[PDB]
Amino acid sequence: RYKPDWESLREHTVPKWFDKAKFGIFIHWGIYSVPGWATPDAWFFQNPYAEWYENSLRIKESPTWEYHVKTYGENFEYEKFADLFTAEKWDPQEWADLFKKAGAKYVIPTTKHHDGFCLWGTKYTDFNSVKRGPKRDLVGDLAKAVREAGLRFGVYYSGGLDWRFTTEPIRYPEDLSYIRPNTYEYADYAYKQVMELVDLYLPDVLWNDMGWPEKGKEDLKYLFAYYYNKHPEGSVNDRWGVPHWDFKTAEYHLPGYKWEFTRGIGLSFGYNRNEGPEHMLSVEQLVYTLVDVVSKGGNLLLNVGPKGDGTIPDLQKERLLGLGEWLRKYGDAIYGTSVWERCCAKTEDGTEIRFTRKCNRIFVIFLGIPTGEKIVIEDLNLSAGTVRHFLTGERLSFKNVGKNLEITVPKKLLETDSITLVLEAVE
Amino acid sequence: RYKPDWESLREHTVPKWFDKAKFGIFIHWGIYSVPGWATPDAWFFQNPYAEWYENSLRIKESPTWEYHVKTYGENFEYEKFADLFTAEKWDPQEWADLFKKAGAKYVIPTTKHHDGFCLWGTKYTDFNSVKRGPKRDLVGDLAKAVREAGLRFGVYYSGGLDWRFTTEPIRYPEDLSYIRPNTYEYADYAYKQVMELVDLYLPDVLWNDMGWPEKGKEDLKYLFAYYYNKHPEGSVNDRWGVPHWDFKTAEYHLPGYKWEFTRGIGLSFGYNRNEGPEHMLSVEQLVYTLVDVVSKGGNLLLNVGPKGDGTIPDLQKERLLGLGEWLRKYGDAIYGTSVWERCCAKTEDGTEIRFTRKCNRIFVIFLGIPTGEKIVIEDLNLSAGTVRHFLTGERLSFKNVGKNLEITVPKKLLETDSITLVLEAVE
Amino acid sequence: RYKPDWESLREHTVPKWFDKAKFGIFIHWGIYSVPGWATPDAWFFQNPYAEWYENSLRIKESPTWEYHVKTYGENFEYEKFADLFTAEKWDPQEWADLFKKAGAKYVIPTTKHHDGFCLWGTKYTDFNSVKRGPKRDLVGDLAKAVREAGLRFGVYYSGGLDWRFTTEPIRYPEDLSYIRPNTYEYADYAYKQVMELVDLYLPDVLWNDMGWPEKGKEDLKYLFAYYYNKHPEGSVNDRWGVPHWDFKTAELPGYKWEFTRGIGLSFGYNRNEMLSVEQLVYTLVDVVSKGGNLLLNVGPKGDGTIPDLQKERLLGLGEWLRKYGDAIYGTSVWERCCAKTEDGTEIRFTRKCNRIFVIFLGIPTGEKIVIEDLNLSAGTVRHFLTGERLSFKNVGKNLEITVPKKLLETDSITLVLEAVE
Amino acid sequence: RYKPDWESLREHTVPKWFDKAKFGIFIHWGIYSVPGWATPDAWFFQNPYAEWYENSLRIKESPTWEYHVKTYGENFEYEKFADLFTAEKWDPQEWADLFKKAGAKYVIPTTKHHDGFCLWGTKYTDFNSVKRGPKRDLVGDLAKAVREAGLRFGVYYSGGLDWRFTTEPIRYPEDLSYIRPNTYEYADYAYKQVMELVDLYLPDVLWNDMGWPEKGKEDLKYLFAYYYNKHPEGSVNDRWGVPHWDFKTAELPGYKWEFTRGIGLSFGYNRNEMLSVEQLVYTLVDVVSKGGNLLLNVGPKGDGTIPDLQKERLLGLGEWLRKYGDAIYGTSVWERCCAKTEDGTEIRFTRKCNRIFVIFLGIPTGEKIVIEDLNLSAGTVRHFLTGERLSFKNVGKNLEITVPKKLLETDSITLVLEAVE
Ligand SMILES: C[C@@H]1O[C@H](O)[C@@H](F)[C@H](O)[C@@H]1O
Ligand SMILES: C[C@@H]1O[C@H](O)[C@@H](F)[C@H](O)[C@@H]1O
Ligand SMILES: *[C@H]1O[C@@H](C)[C@@H](O)[C@@H](O)[C@@H]1F
Ligand SMILES: *[C@H]1O[C@@H](C)[C@@H](O)[C@@H](O)[C@@H]1F
Repeated sequence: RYKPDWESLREHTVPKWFDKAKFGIFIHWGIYSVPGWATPDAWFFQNPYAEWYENSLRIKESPTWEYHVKTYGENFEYEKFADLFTAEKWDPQEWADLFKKAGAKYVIPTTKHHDGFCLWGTKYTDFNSVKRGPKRDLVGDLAKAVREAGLRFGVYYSGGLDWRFTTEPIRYPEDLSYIRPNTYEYADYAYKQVMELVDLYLPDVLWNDMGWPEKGKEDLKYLFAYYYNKHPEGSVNDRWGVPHWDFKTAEYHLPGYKWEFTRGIGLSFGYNRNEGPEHMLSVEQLVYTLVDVVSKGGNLLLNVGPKGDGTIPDLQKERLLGLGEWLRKYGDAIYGTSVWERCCAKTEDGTEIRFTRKCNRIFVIFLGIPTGEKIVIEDLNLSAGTVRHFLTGERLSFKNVGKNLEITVPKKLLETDSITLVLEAVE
Repeated sequence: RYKPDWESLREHTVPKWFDKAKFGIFIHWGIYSVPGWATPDAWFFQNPYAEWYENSLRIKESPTWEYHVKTYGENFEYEKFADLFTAEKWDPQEWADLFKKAGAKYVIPTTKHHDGFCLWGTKYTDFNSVKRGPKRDLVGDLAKAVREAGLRFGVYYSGGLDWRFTTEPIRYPEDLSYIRPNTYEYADYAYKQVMELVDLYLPDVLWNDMGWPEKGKEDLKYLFAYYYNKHPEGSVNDRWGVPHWDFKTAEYHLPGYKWEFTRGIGLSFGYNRNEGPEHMLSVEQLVYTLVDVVSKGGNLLLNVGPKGDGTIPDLQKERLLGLGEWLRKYGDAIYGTSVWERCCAKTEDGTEIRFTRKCNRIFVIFLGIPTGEKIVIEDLNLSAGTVRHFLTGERLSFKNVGKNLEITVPKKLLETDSITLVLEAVE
Repeated sequence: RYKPDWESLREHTVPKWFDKAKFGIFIHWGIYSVPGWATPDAWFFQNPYAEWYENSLRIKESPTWEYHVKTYGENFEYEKFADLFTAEKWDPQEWADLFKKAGAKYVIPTTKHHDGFCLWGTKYTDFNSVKRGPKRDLVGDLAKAVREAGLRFGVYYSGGLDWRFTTEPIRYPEDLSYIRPNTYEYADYAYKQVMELVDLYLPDVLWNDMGWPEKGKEDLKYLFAYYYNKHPEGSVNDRWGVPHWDFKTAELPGYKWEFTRGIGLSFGYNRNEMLSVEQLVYTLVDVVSKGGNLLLNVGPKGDGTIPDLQKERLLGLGEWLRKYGDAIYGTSVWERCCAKTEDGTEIRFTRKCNRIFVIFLGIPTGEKIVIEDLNLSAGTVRHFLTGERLSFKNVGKNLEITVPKKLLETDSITLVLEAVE
Repeated sequence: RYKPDWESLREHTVPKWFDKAKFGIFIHWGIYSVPGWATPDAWFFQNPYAEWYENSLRIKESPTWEYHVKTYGENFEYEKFADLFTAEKWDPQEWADLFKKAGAKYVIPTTKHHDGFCLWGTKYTDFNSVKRGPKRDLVGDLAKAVREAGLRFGVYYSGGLDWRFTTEPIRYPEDLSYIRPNTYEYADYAYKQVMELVDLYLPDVLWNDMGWPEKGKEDLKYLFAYYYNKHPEGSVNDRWGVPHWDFKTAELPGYKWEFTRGIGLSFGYNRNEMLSVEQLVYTLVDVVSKGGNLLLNVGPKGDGTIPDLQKERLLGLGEWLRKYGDAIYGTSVWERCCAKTEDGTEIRFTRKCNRIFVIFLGIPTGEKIVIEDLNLSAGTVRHFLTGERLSFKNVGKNLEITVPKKLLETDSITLVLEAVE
């Protein structure tokens, strides 16, 4: 039983389901999705994250302001996007089904992003999807659908930033230090809202962003204790600005700790019209990224930015479904695995290789499919055992040659693989 | 003049009236009195304190939950008891008169217990007796009546616990560390409410329970300074979780400091139907307890748990009135006394003895009436003086025999006493 | 048992012996006693406290600097007075006995004053009376003598100020906010020294001066708990800078406190310098009537003798106390401290159970006495010394009492009456 | 690289070797070993821990005070035991080898226990084993021997308690809240000594006891970062009083922890005083099944020999561990620790990938075994030693297994089964 102090909360280790899940879907959706626009040390003047629309708009003359004055006019307050956000083509079951086939094991929507708009029927502000726009509990309906599809549900909350409590935009990164809600009122609000999400939706992940208000950091002792005692399988990210977390997050990419890399299929998290497939990962690069991350002990949290009407952009769909097809073939070498002696190796040709492990098995995942039958892996040796082609299970001849390892794979099997050659060695 | 720091507030010593009062009446009354039910390390699963009804009810399947689903049904929220709490047979003057005859010198009702329901017309919540239930300022009406009877009035406030601000029950004692209001809002609320009680009712005791919110502990510097500067005769208990108090409290029973033992006539504080006179102190044991406590420097705060309709249970009445009859006879040996060289002694027969002191006089109070004329007190010697039978004032022969003291008391006088033989020695 | 937190240490109320004591003796004695000299918002430039000699000397061209540069020389360091401090005629038994006769109930010597010189054989500095000067544990020998005479023994310690750790003089009051040892080393040193006084001598009073080093204030919850648990009748003044004290100090309250002053002005002996016996009595009575103890300072000489003038006044106090002590010892405050007669004579009150002692600061010259703005419901007023019942009457707002001249002439210094109620 | 803040130090998870080790040896050895005596809410008055000898001795008239005033004399100071502590028959290689044979994977000696005596050549006190007694770096020579035998080496340090800094004995538990060194000087000393252990010996475990001085707790974020950066496979217990630990200690959790106890009751050697080999095995298994390591204490004699009784039991453990070690080393917890047969025999579980080891605390006498309130979906259950497949069946809430008597008779102390799923 967890007590509200850091020493006791350290007893809560990362839950097993999270280490085994490997792949989760982030969803950045809100009233910013309605305009759904961003540009192609002044990152905040030329912000490619469309979720940040309100911030960009508050910086007058920026590319986001100039786009806004054309489309909606100068007297359109950012706040009015909430009435246009009717999510009328939204089918939460379709989303859930899409995420399942993508091969995702958990799903995490933005319940409240930096703009302060809440995607549930919170008692603590009318600025929410039940009283405005969709007239719908979006978070609850999505949780229901996610779990009907057999998946786990978590919640994102923008604890550290809420532009309902500020009027001034972030122009440079140092503006983050002081352009914050700052009040005791806000500290209470954020604590009350995350408590509300815990009690209403029992999420398996609490995914905070942008730190936590200084005045509320001691409250997290109590929130984490409460959450873990009610829901021990629950897990917490590392963006709270306090000594406790269950896993770490990265956005720019062997650790003995659990972590999670998150990016969008493109550059933005929120839907961005102005993006296009030249800034987007191919199915191939998405598979390589997932494989690299997993070989290094991480989970991939891949983001989807839906349109204001509740449809997921065609490109995004295609990439998720292609990722899912790869995972349907090669999932055994990803789900439920642990890191091996090292993440990485390479062939003589220059093909990168990644290792995962399930018990005695070490999966050898090639980021690419070699052209010839003679594959030579550098700096690697294997004791006596059996090496097999993963997809067909076909036995393979292998030998140790100096410090390298020569494996011989029939062309017939190579032509069978998709994106990655995968082998499998039982020592 | 008191300043808001601990060093200065230490100048406020326990007021004289409190050391001299000896006997006070606690009143545990609220919407929990309406169901008025509790059971005969899992103390919170089988809670015999009926005031804790809401907590017990929130623990589903507990004896309190199962009782509730029969009597009121499953869709009866705890909060609905507030509308049934009409206190329609309440006569505050009868209560006050009863407390006077019981021999009490101060009276302290629960103004707000753990359930958060307020027995006065507070401006800071509608969850109170003026807007709901009785449609009456219960605290003000009772203070008025208590003081018309010549008694002192104090207030109990549940500062540390308020289940209006939590939804989750306390299952084990460690749940107390984190299942608390926790907010800055709550710290303000509690400070504002006790300030309100001070200004409205000018209580001679501030009786806090369950500690004080961590975020509000520095406020108590200001509250105590304010209270003492406005009302210097005022006094404060030791349940605030800060370095200052006027007296200490005990619930499980020679100190150089002032303290106060509190218990119910039975086991529960709030009315409990399910109790009955086998868990209740007799008049005899109530007198012995009072005498023991007073000989050790304490006051007894004896609790009464009224029914929802505002009547005090017959048993409770009988015991108070019997206590009062004893105090009408033997009050001189209790009221206004100080502790002697030691609290205690015993006879050859095994009868416990207790000492109190008024100036040069040392009262010798026997917890029982010995059968024979020759009483022998162990380990006690008296210099030359006069020993008298207390009730009749009759002179008595006494002598020092070794380390013991032989006193000879006529049977005629012994038959005169009630419950306790009391003697009286002027050295 | 006490725990090292303030909420627990509050259970330690002022011990009853201290409440009842009423009168104690301070002793300001050290190497500053050797020169024993002070002057006849520039208080530190012209300091009349002889104990502050080192500070005054560090202020160039001050009256003390001038005296020192004539009598001892400019290159005579103050610390060398330690070699001249021999205490050749010191008899702690004489001291103990004089204090007993004066009516005192406790005795408190300076174990270490601001100059940092220690009057016991401490292990944390060589700048002490065992290694230097007298070659004697002055604190230990006085404690034994004081206790053998039946008096309580306490200790003064200059925790907040130690001029072995600072070079710069205090010139103005604000200088006290920063010219302090300031180091962690000093915080440990002070803690270790008071613990040593506790372990060695188990004093009945811990009398700190000038605050406690900021870095060491959290040590005090442990020190107090340790002290109280070894010695529950011990007591602590209020010059430590923390939530807990047993009595306040000053140089009707509900709380216990203590007024301190010298028989003259300087605490340490001053040759270049006094309350009459009358004035000492009036002061005692005044202080007691307001809930206080008087802590009266004697400043002995380097050779350990208390000057005749001081010896004589303590004895005069003691004779008054032999006569009227029942109106002083073991008393508590009445509903007020003070009153006045129609002819301007001050009155003070004390209480013992049912008796109320009425102590006139003077002996009125007339039989008919009118006390202003007082009534009594007691039913007898008596002359205290004989208990003889007197005729009195509440007349409007005043109280009229007839004391026969024969009874007035029996009193010494103070007319004392006594209402039995 | 780790930074000196708690949020960063949390990246240092419990090292995998410690998770897999399961069994370590504590060694309580010092000058208290010389007298080596303890008694047969007054726990400190009648202390059975021989290591606490100095504390017990400081309590006048206690059983230890009496023994000391007969055997050594009243004026024999405890610190003089340092001269009698010569460790003449000490062979760290013998120690290293016995521990290896016992199946232990790490070894942790007391470098400094509560008495403040240091078993290495520390530069911050002369009260150590190089300047006194053995004239030898005991910590350094044991570390070399332990590592040469292929075992991990850690260090115990009594940070929270050091009786060279306190005079007053612990008499009741609450005394631990204030009878502590308490000074800044001690905070530096402890920090400097643990840094010295890190610099000199790079231990694999830092095993603090009795908390860390309050004034030094902020030093620990720097010490841990420094330690981890020099030695990433290092580890830290949970008796420092700060947010960061690698494992908890005790004398199904998701976290790593460690149970510690002696082969007998006293940690330090006690002449005036034991688990059978069976009991040690059951304890190991019990602890491991709940996610723990067992840290088993030996208390050697002043001459450096471990008594026969202790040598024999460690070896008995080691033989059991040679047989059944695959069910212990490198395992993780299953979905629960424990179960019981219908006839009252306790069961414990461990896990290695797909295999689930079923370890009976006893050898059941019958072929037909019924485990209460358990089912398995695994599809084969085997006798562990041979891997022989057994007949089993889920029957309602229970699990029925037939073990042929021939297979029961092959096991030593524990019947072990094994579900491959
Ligand atoms: C009693 C008196 O206290 C003051 O604070 C000191 F400055 C002075 O020297 C003397 O010790
Ligand atoms: C391992 C054990 O730990 C306790 O905390 C100590 F008090 C004891 O002496 C021994 O060292
Ligand atoms: C914090 O981090 C990520 C997850 C995005 O939500 C970004 O917009 C926010 F600033
Ligand atoms: C605190 O203490 C006593 C006075 C009762 O009110 C109890 O119910 C509460 F928990």
